[PDB]
Amino acid sequence: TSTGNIGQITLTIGSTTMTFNLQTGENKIPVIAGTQITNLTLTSSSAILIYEEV
Amino acid sequence: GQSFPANAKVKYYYKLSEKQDLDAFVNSIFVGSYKLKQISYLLYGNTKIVSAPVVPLGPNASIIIDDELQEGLYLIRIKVYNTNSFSVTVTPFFNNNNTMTYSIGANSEFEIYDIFTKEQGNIYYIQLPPGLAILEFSLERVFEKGNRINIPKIIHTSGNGYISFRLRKGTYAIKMPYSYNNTTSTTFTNFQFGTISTATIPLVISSIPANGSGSGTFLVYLKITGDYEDVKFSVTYGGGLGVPFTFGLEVEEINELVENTNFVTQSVTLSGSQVTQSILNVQGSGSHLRLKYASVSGLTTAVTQCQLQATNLNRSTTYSTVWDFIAGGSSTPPSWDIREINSIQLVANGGSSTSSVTITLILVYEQIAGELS
Repeated sequence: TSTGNIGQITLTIGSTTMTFNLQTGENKIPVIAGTQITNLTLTSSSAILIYEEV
Repeated sequence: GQSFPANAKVKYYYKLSEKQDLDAFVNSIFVGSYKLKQISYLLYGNTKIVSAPVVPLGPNASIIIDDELQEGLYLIRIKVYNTNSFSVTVTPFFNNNNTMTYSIGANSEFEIYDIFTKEQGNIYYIQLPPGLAILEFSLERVFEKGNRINIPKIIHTSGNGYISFRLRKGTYAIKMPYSYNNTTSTTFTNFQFGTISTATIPLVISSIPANGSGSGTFLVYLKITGDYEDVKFSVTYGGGLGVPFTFGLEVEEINELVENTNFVTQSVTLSGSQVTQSILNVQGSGSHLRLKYASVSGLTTAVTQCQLQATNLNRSTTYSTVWDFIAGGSSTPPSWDIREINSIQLVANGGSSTSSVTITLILVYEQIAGELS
């Protein structure tokens, strides 16, 4: 019901870990096959939709 | 000892609850990791809720800015919130400080004030302890749109510390409200808290009673003619002493203050040898003089020397003569006006010691706010 910074996501592939800032709306991150979504933490209850454009 | 990515352009304002700002912040000036949390705090009864970065358990996070910002004197403001249930300290940069501190209460919002002069590759640096939530970081130039530095009474010293900054031409008031607590049973009498300099002005309290506490305000002025623009404040007392002070800082441009103007009188009696008699000396006070009129009565042919001399003591200690009552007459003419001066003396000679002549000087002068450089 708000806008702005809402949390974080962590991704891992192989021997790399990456942490990203999340805002309301779209967040778009290039990824390679096999990447794992290991954590997400939001600051307020939200609807969460995760998909991949291939 | 850690490593950080710094590719992004630095911004002059960040609201770290906004993704973009935070992404930039943490790819340019932030050192360490963060956890995003929901932070809330009270404003007039209402509870503000944001998501902002939080420094985690571990080593302290730092903000470091070596980027090529526009040159100038910056007031920094970083809004924080202490999520810990214990209080936490921070040590502001102030250009040269590494011992004075702020104290941030448990469970509370706090504004950290900091001063950064961007010249000669200076690099801003501050550490932030675990459990502090960073909400906003602001860099603004002061002395811009008639703004001033105005930090409230929150800075903690226990005897050492420095703050530096750059002032362009002008006359400035430096106002430092303070509180102290003397834990010691010594009772101090011409207590030098510290100095302001470029020229040096001591900040002195008349009396600090044993086992006492009190409050006051130093108020001092600097005339920055422009060739020496960097001012250094130093807390100089003790360290071991056991008199913790807490103070604020306010630096602001003023238009000129005639503090007073006075008619003053001085007799000198001559008995055969040279006397040099100090009239007023105002060096180190935060002011300077302007002489408007001078006269001497009681001159006779028995007086061989009678010269008023003046200098800016912060530029030369050798005075030069500013009127000669023998060579020129017993009183100054209408265009006589002596400016930029700190100290005045009469040097005279004559009489005998079988006959002493006594002359008397009168002098109108103004005392004007600002130490001369």
